[PDB]
Amino acid sequence: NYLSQPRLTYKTVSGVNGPLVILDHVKFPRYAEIVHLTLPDGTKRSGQVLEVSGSKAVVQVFEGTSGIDAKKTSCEFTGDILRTPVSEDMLGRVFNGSGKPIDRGPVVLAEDFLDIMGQPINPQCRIYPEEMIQTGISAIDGMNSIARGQKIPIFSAAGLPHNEIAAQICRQAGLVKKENFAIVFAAMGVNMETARFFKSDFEENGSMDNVCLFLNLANDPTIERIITPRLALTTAEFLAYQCEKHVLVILTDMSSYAEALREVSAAREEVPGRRGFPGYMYTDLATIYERAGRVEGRNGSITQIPILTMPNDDITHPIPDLTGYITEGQIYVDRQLHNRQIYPPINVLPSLSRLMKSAIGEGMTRKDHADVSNQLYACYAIGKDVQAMKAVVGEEALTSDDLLYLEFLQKFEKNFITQGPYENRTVYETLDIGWQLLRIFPKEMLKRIPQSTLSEFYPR
Amino acid sequence: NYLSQPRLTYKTVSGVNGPLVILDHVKFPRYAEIVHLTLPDGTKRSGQVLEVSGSKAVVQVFEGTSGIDAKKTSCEFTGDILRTPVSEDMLGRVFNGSGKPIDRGPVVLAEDFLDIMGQPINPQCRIYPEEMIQTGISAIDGMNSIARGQKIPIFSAAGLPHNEIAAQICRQAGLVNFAIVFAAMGVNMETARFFKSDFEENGSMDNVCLFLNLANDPTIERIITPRLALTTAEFLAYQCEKHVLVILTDMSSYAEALREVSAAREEVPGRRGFPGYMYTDLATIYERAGRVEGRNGSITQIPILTMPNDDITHPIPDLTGYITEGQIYVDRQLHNRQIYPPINVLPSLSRLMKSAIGEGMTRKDHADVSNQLYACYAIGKDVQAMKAVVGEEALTSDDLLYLEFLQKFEKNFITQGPYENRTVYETLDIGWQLLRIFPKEMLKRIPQSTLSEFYPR
Amino acid sequence: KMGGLTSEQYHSQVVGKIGYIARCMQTIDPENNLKKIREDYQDVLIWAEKNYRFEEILEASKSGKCPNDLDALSRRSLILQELLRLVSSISPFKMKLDLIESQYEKMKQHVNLWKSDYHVKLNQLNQLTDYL
Amino acid sequence: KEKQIEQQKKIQMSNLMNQARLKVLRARDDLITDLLNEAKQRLSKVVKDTTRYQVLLDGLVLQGLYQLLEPRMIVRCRKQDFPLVKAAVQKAIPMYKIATKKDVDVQIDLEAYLPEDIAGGVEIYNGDRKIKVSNTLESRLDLIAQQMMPEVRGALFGANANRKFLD
Amino acid sequence: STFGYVHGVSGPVVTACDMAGAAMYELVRVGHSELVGEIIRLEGDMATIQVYEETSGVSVGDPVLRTGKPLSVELGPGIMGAIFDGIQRPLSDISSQTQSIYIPRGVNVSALSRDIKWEFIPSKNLRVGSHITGGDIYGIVNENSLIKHKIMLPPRSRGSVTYIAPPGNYDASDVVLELEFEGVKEKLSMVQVWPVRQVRPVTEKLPANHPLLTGQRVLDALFPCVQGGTTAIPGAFGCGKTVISQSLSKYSNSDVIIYVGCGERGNEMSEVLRDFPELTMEVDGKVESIMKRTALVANTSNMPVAAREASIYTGITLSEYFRDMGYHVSMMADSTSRWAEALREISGRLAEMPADSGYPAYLGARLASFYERAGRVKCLGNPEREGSVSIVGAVSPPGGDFSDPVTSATLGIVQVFWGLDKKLAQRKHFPSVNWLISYSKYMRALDEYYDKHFTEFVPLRTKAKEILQEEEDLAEIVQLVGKASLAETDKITLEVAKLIKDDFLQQNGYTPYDRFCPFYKTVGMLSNMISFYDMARRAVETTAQSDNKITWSIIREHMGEILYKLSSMKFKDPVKDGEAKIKADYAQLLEDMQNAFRSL
Amino acid sequence: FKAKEAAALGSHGSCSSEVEKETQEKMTILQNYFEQNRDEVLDNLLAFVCDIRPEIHENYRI
Amino acid sequence: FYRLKKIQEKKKIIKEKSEKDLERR
Ligand SMILES: Nc1ncnc2c1ncn2[C@@H]1O[C@H](COP(=O)(O)OP(=O)(O)O)[C@@H](O)[C@H]1O
Ligand SMILES: [Mg+2]
Repeated sequence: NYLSQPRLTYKTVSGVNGPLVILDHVKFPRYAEIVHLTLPDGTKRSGQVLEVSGSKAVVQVFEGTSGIDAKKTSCEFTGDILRTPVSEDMLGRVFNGSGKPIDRGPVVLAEDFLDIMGQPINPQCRIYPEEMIQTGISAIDGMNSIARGQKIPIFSAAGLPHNEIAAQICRQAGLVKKENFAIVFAAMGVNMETARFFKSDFEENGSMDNVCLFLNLANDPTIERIITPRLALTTAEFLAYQCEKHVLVILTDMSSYAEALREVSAAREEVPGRRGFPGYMYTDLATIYERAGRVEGRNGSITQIPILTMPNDDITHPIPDLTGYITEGQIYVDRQLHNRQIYPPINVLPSLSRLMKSAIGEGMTRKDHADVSNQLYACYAIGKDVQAMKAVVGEEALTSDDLLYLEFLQKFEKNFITQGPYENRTVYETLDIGWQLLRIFPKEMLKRIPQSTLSEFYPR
Repeated sequence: NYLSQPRLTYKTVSGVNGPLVILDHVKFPRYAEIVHLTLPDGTKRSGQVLEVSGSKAVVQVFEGTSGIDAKKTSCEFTGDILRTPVSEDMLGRVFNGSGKPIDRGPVVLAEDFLDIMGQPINPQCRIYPEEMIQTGISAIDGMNSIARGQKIPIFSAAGLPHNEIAAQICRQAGLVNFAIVFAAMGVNMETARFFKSDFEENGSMDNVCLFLNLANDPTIERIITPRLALTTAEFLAYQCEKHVLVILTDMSSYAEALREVSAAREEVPGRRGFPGYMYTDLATIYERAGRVEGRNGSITQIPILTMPNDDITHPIPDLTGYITEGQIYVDRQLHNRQIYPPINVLPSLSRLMKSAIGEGMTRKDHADVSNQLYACYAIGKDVQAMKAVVGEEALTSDDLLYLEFLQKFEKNFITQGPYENRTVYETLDIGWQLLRIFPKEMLKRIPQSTLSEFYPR
Repeated sequence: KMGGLTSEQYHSQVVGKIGYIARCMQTIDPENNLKKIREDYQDVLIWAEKNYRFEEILEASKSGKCPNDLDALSRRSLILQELLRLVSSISPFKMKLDLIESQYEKMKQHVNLWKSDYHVKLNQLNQLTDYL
Repeated sequence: KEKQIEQQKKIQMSNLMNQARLKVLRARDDLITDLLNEAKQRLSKVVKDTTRYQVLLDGLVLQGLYQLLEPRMIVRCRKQDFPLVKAAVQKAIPMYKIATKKDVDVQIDLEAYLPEDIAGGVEIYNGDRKIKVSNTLESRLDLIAQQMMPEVRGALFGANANRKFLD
Repeated sequence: STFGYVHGVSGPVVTACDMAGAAMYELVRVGHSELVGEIIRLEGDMATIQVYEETSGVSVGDPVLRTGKPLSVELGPGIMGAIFDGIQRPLSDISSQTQSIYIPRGVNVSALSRDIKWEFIPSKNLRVGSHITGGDIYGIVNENSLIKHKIMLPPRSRGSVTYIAPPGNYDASDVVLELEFEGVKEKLSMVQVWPVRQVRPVTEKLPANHPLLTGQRVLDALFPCVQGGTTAIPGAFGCGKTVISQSLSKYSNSDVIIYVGCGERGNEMSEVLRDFPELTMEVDGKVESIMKRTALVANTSNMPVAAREASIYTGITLSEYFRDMGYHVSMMADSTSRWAEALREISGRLAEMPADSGYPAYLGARLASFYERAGRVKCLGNPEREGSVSIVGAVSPPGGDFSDPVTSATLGIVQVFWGLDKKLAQRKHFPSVNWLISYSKYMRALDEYYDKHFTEFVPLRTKAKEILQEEEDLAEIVQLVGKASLAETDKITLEVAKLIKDDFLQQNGYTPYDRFCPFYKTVGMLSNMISFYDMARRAVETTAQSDNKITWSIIREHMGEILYKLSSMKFKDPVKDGEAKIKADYAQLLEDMQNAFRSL
Repeated sequence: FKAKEAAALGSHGSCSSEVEKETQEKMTILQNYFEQNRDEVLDNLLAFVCDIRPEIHENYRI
Repeated sequence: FYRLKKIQEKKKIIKEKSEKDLERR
C-alpha cells in the first residue's frame, strides 16, 4: 500500500501574496495535500494546500514567500497529506518547528508515519483522570491540584516569570506517595534566551535523554507555528498510546500560535472573528488541546501544560477566553504579586483546576485536603475585600476580625504562595503549612470546614 | 522647457460618486495631474488625479461634484501637476484658498512657477535654529522661549482668545522685520475681519500676504490652502532671503477636511476616524520651516489648533505635538478667571529653548529661573488640589509659601494685557521677584553660584 | 541547520579552523621545537602541511574523516591564538620551551579561556604595544 | 565556588551521553545510505540487461502519459536509450487511446536529452513544458525507498520491543 | 523581459505589467527618473511595487526596469562619520554634487566613495594557497584615529588565496584579494554588499553578562541594560525619548553607534551633526571626536513613507557589519511606531484585511524578527573574536496610551522597558522614567558584575526600590486621610522617598555636572541617601518608647544643613571635580551626618 | 577545593572510556544485524522498483 | 465596520468576475 505513481511538477504559479502561492492547471487537486517548491536559485521550501477549486489550488508556504516568482519557481505535488515520521529514538533529540534535526544528528529513521492531525478517540474509550501529580508547588498542589491526563494552561503576561514556573514543574513533577515523565516541548516564536534557558536546564538536571524538543524561535518563519504543536502532539501520542509512556507536553506560547493563524486568515481575506482572529479559532485550538488524557487498556497518558501571554494582561481577550472553554482550569500568573517580588506570582483567585475534586481526599492524598483548600480560598477572598475597604477608611475603622483576615492575607502570601525555584514541597507539607495559617482564626470563623475535620486537625 | 504640444479634452466621464469623477479612454494618464472641468451650465471647476489605471483616471474635484453629468461635462487635462505662480508682489495682496485674488487687484505675474508640495530639505543642509525671538509675552519668552526657524503651535479651544494672542505675537515679535504669510481654513467673517483689521491698523499690510478660505468656501480647497501659503514662504525665505512668519489658522479645520476627503475614498481609519496617514500628511506641512546653510532667510511657523472638547489627547493636538518643536497651551480655566493671556505653562513646551538662552544669548540665570518657576508652580498646583480635600487649617507653613507663589505668579508673571510688551530682562526680573518668596534652601533646581549672584537683590 | 549555520557554512567554517590552526602552529614554532603541542594538534595538523585542496578537506569534513565539531575546533583554535599572542607580544625577548609548554598546559586546563586573567593581561600588553 | 564542580560534572556527563547517542544514530544512517547506494548499483545492471530494460521502459512511458493526460506530450530520454524509448512510445500510444477513450500526440525530444550520468528512465512534459512528470529510475528508487523506511528499519535492525500496539 | 511598464499608480504603490519573471522582493526602477522601489505582490504577468521616492507625475506606460537583486547595503570603509538616507544614499555627497538644499528624486550617488584612497595592511600570515572562509579578517584599513576597519571575507565566500595585495594605498574599487574554490576565481575589493532583509551569520550567540552604561542614575542603578540587550522607550510627546537616545549615543561604553531617525524631525538630525563633532572622548591621553565612531541614517517625517522600513533594515545591517569586526555596537531607532505606521499605509493601499487599529496582521512578526538581530556573539571566521549589538527602540503611543498595538507587541519582545510619564515631564522631572511600571529582565545576569566591581551596590538598589514602593502605598492613604495619622517611620519614608525622587532619580541632561553621571558618583550618592534613612529610622525606632523621643520634625530642625548637603550632592561635576574629590566629599557628608546623629 | 576538582576529572575520564566502549559494542551489533539482512532487503526494494503497473486517476471520466 | 465593508467590496468583485465569465461562456 504505497504511492508508487510519479509526482507531477508544475511551473503554473499565478499569484504570490503574503504567505500564499496560488497555482492553476493542477490535475485533480487534493485538500490538505503537501507541496514542495523549488526557487530559481535551487532553494527548496514546503507547503500545504489550503483551498481547491477546479484546476486552482492555494498553498501556504511554511518557510515564507520571499524570492518566489511566477515563471521559474516550480511546485511538486506529493499525492498525500502531512504525515510525520515517528520513533522512540526521538527522545534525546532537538528539532526545529518543521521537525527537521538541529542537534547535528541524522533525520528520523521511521518506526511509523503518522498524520499530524491524529485520529479521533472514541469518548467510550477514554479513562477519567484521578492520579494526582505532585508538582512540588503549594499554590498548585494545595489549591489547584493536577490529575495525570488533565489539560491546564499557565495564563501569564509579558515580563512575568512563566518559564521558571514551567521549568520548575518539569524538574519537580511526579506522583503523590503515601514512574517518571517523558517530556515533549514545543516552542513557537520564543527568543534565543528562552530556548537556551529550557535546554540548559534539561542538560543541568541530567534528564535530557527523556525529552524531545521542537524549537521555532522569533527569527524562524511564522507559518511553521501552524504545524509545530501538531508535530509535538503526534510524537506524544506515539510515545503514550503505542510505547506506553507517561508524557508531559509543554506548548510555550499559544499566543504566538494564534497570531500565525491570524496572518494566514487575513491573507486569505476571510470573515474575521473577534480582534481579527479566525472565526474557526475555537475549533482549531480544540484540535490541539483535546489531544490529551488516558485510553482504555493502554498503560500510558498525555498531560498538557500550554502557556499563554495575555496581551494588555486581559483574560477576556479571544486567546485566553477560548482557551478557558476547552482546558480543565488555568494557573494565573500575576503582575501584582511579581511587582511585590513574590515567587511563584500565582494568583489563587482566578486560578482553577476542574479535575481536582476527584484526585484528592482519603487514600488519594489526605481527608482534610478539600476543606483546607476551600477555607484558604474563602479567607484570601475575604482578605482582599477587607484590604480594598481599608485602603479608603484607614486601619482605625477595622474590627479585630478584619485584622485577622489582613494578618492571614500577609502570612498566606509570605508562607504559602512564596516558595523559591528549587524548593519541592510535598502535598503533606503544603496542607500542614495550610493549617498553620488556618490557626490565625478561632474555630467559629472556619465555617467552610466540617466539625469532624476541625476536631481532628485544628488542635495539633 | 515648455509644454508646447496641445491639451486633450475629454467627454469620457464614466462614473460620479461622492467628490470623485472617473474618466476613461484617457491617453497615458499622469498621477497627481490637474484637470479643468466645464459643467453643462458652463461653470468651471478644477480637480486632481488621485489614481490612474490603464485608460482610467480618478479625479477629485476641489469645488465638489454637484451638477456634474456623464454626457455634457467636458474635462481638459493640463499635462502637469499643481504649480503656483510666485513673486514678491504677493506681499500686500489678498487671495482666496485656491490662490485667486479677492482684493480687486490683477492676477500674479510669476517670477517663477513652484510645485505646491515643495520638496524636503536635506538634513545635512539644515542649520539648527538658535536666535531667540522676543515675542514680548512673559509666559512664552521666560518659560517656552522661541528660536527663529521654529515650529510652535498654539493649542487652544473654541471661545478662547487665541487670535488675539497670535495678533499680539505678529505685532510684537523681534530679536533679543518679518514678512507675514497668513492662511485661514474655515474661519468665520468676524475672524477674517479681525486679522485684516489688525494688520491694516498697525500699518503693517505692505509686508503681509493673506490666503482666506471661510466657513462657506469649498472644504477641499482647505487641503491646498496651507500648501499655497508655505510655497510662497519658501520663495520669500530661500530665494529672496527674507525672514518669514507663517500663521496657519485652525489646523483643526484642515484635519477635519482631510478626514472628510479620506472617508469619501474608503481609506484605512486611525483614531476617531481620522486618515491612517494623518501624521505623515501634517508632517509635510510642519517640516516646511527653519534655516538652511549659505542662505540668509528663515521660515518660522505658528499653527493654531482648536482641541475638541478641550482634550489634548485627541488625534489633532496629539500628532501635532509629535511633529512640532513644542506648543503654547491656552487654558479655559485661566480665561474663565479673566486672566490674559490664558497661557498655562505646565502643558506647554519649547524644544529649542534649551540652546536659545543663557550667557551671550539672553542672561546667565534664564534656564535656572525657568526650571525653578516650573517646580514652584507645579508644587503650588499640588497644594491647591490637596487644600480642596483637607482645608486651609491642615496646611503647613511650607504649603502656604507655594500657595502664595501660585497666586502671585498668575497676577504678576502670566497676566499682562494686549499691548504690554516686556523685555526678556523684565520677564526674568519679574521671575526673581517671585522666586525670592522662598528661602534659598527651598530653590533646589538652582545651583549655589546662580543663587549667590542673583537671589540677594 | 548545523549549530546556527547552514550545513555548507558549517563545513566551510571547519575547513577554515583547520587552515587557521596550521597558520598559528607555523608562527608559534617555525622550527618543530614544540613537540608536545604538535602531538596534541596532530589530528588537524595531518590535513594541513600535506598537499591538499579546499574542496577535498570540505568533502572529508562532510564525510566525518577529519575533525568536524566546531565547538571542539573553536576551543582548540583559541588556545593556540592566546599562546601566539603571548609569543608575539613578547617580540625581541624569548621564553624557555619549558615555560611555553607550562603556559600551554595552564591555558588548556582553564574552564573558559576568554574570561581568564591571562586573556586580560594579554589585552593589557597589546594595549601598551599598539600605542608604542 | 563548590556547586560549579557539580554543574560542570552534570553538563559534561549530559554532553558525553548526547554525543554517544548521536554516534549510534549516525551509524544507522550511514548503513541505510550504503544500502540505497547498493540499490542504485543493482538497478544499473537491470538497465544494462536491455531485454528487461525495454519491459521497464514500456511501463515508465505509459505511467507518465496516464499522469499527464494532455492532448500533446513530449518525452525526454537519455541519449543512449533513444531506440528503446521510441519502441516504448509506439507501444504506449494504442494502450493510451484504448484506456482513456481520447486521442494523443506523443513526440520524443530529439533536440535535448537527460544527462549521461542518469541511471535510466524518462521525463514526460505537457506540450508547452509548464507541467512535467519525472520517471527516472533514481526518482522511482527514492519515491519507493522513503515509503519503505519502517520496513527496512524492522528488517535490518529488528522491531522495537517497547511498541506494544501498532494502532 | 528587462522592463515592465507602469499599469497604474495610487500613492506610494505602483502596478506594473510585462513583469512575468520578477521575484518577490526584487528592486525595480520606476519611471523616466528611475525611482527605486521593491516588489511586494505578484499576479499573472503583473507585479505590485512599493516605491521609496515620491510618485507624483509618474505616468501609465512609463518603464519599470527589472533588477535581479533585493534591497542591499554597501559595507566597507567610509561608513564612520557619514549620514545616509534610508536607502543608503550619502547626504553630504548629494549636497556636494547638486549644490542645492534638496534631495532630487531618482538621484544616484555610490553609497561608499570610490575616489578616496585607504591605507590597507594585509594580515601577515596569509599567503598564496591559504584556505580562507566567510568572516575571515584578511587585512585592516586605518579608517580614522578612533576606528580600525577590519577587512573580512564576505559570508557565503570561501576558497584558496590566489592573490593578496601588499601594504599600500587603495581605492574601494581596487582588488585586494583573489581566491578560487571549484576552479572558478573570485576577486574582491574593500567593499562587500549584503541583503538588508537577511541576518548576517555568527558562529554562536552568547549570554549577555556586561552592562551598557547610559550615564543616567535611574537606568544605570534602577533598570539596567547589557551589551547585546533589547530595550524599548514608550512615551507620550515631549517625554525625553530623543534626549535619552542622544545621551546614550554621546556617553556610553559602546565602540560604535548607529543612529536611525525614521519618521522624526529634520532639526534633530541637524542637532546631532552640530553637537557630536565638538564633543570628544579621551583615548591614549589624547582627545577624539565622537563623530569618528558614529553613523547616522535619516528619513525625516516629510520624506517618503516606505523608506522608513528601508532605514530600519539599513541601520541593523550596518550594525551587524561592525559587530562582525568584534565591536560592541549600539543601534538607536528614534521611533519604531513610525515604521509600523508605514506598514499600515502600504497594507491599506494593497487593500489587505487588518489586525488591531488598522495595522497589518504581520506587524508583530516584523518587530520580533527585527529585535532578534540584537545579541552578544562569537563572530564568523577565524581570528576567534566576539562582538555585540544592543538595540534601543523608542515608541510613540498615540494619546500616550501604552495599550497601543505597537507598544503592546514591543513589550512582548524587549527585555528592558523604560516607561516614560507625561506627569513627570510636565513637572520638568527628567528623565521622565516611571519607576513603578519600568523594568529590566537582566538584573540577575549583572549579579556577578556588581559582586566583583561594586560589591556594596545590590543592597542599596534593593532598599531604594522598597522605599519608593512603600511611599507609593503611603501616598494613596495620605491623599484621602490628610497626612496627620502617619507614624514617624512613615514620615521618614515619605521624606526619603521625596529626597530620592527629587535628588537621585532626577538629572538635567543640558548642564555640566549632570550631562553624564559615573557609576562611582551614582553608587556614592545612593549610599549616603540610604545611610541617612537607616540612621533616621534607627534614631526614631530606638527612642519612640521613651517619655522624651525623636521625631522626623526634630531631625529636620537638627539636620537642615545635612538635608541641604544631601540635596546638593548632584551638583558635583565629574570633570571639573576629580573622582577623588567627589568621593572624599561624599565621605565627609557621612562623617557630618554621623556626628549629627551622635549629637541626638 | 583541588581534590574535589581532581575527583570530578578522574570520574569523568573513567566514564568517557566506558561510554565509548558501550558505543563500540552498539555499533558492532548494528553492523552485524545489517550484514545479516542487507540481501533480503535489497531483493524487496528492487522487486517494488521494477514492477511498474500503470494506472489512471480514479476521478477521470471518459 | 471597516472590516465588514471591504468584505462587501471583495464579494461585489467576485460577482462581477462571475458575470463576466457568464458573458464569456
Ligand atoms: N534629560 C533631560 N534633561 C533636560 N531636558 C530634557 C530632558 N529630557 C527631555 N528634556 C526636555 O524635553 C524636551 C522633549 O524631549 P524629547 O526627547 O524631544 O521628547 P520626546 O521624544 O519624548 O517626544 C526636550 O527638547 C527638552 O527640552
Ligand atoms: Mg521624538
